[PDB]
Amino acid sequence: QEPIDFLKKEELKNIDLSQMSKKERYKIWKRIPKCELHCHLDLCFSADFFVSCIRKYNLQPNLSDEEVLDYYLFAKGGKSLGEFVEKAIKVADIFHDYEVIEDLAKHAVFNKYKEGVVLMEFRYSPTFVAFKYNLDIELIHQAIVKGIKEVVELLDHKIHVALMCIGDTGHEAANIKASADFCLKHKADFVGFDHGGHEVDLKEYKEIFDYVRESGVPLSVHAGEDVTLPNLNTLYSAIQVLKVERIGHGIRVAESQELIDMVKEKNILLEVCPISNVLLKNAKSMDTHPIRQLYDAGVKVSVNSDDPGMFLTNINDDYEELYTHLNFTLEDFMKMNEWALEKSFMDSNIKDKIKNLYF
Ligand SMILES: Nc1ncnc2c1ncn2[C@@H]1O[C@H](CO)[C@@H](O)[C@H]1O
Ligand SMILES: [Zn+2]
Repeated sequence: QEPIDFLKKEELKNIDLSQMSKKERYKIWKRIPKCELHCHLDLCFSADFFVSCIRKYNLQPNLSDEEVLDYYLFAKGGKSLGEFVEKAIKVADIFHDYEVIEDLAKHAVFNKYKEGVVLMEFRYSPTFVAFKYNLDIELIHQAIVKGIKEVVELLDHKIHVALMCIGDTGHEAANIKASADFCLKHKADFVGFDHGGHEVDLKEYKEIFDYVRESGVPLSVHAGEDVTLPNLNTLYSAIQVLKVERIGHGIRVAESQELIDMVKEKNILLEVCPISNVLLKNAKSMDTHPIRQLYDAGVKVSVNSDDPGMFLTNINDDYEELYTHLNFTLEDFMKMNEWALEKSFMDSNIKDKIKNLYF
């Protein structure tokens, strides 16, 4: 046996969530064999870990542990994606050296393991991690790969982890072209390529994304997250120009039957991040989160945590919210995780083993 007794498809009918306190429900969420496709490793940490970093480097001697969390993080949410991006820039204060980066990676993987994630695609932005202390992206990558390797080996590969590379917009020393070149340079370690930060229309980078994609690195980019944008151009470009296989967030797809039909026809999966959307005001409330409409419309959607460090949440919190506010069932969760497995960029030999073990 292992610590978590993962739920099997045959067992789901016997579980009566309606009986259960929140504590008891969380024991069930943990036992869902989760496949998570959208989590930013560089903003994936616990409160305790983050504060430990701030103390280690004596960055906030005049602030308390809780004042540190308020000053740096986004647990209470904010007005917009724009505000989130600015706050995340502050968090880079912790990217002091390669030891802390390795440790962040190790703890990020271990906590996902503890939470009952069996398949984990982590993504990170080399340029985002590098800018604050002018670090070497080669050594950042080395540290992250080492940290992940050491934990998955300790865990006897009971969690499978793959990495994606993010070229992003909205911090100093951001560079999409350089991020693409870096991704391809480290194609052996990266299973996919992303764009995050400010939501921009990525049509203007068509050439860079074509090159990455045609090199055999599939694309999943952030699009259809930011409700403040005056149209859905970013989604049309992601789908029609970038030819992405998945979309980060993509919740604004719900606002257009054309896009709904398009994503369905192209077998594109939307990597939905419920709590993120509510905290950034890209959904009015969890009660009105577009995932329900999208799921009912037949669109492939999966559940994701986005930035556990920024929101001081974990993946089981997103499951809790979907159950409580939108009446998602265990059967729904199982189906979505199997879609995530199918659409994962991980090696098919690995995915086949995970499918046979849990699904
Ligand atoms: N939900 C999100 N939407 C857009 N950008 C994000 C999101 N989460 C993290 N990022 C960005 O990803 C990078 C860190 O992985 C930073 O550019 C950060 O702003
Ligand atoms: Zn994201």
